[PDB]
Amino acid sequence: AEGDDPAKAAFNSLQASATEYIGYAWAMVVVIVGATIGIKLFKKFTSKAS
Repeated sequence: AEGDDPAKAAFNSLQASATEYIGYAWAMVVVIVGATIGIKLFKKFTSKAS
C-alpha cells in the first residue's frame, strides 16, 4: 500500500531539508570511528609483548 504516513512524516519531510547540516556531520563521524583506529593501532603495537 502506497502509505507514506502523511502525519508526522510529511512534517518531518520539511525539517529533513537541512542541506546545510548534511556534510559537516559526516566529518564528525570520521572523528568518532577514525579516532578509534588510532588508539586501537596503539594497543596492538603496545600489547605485543613478544
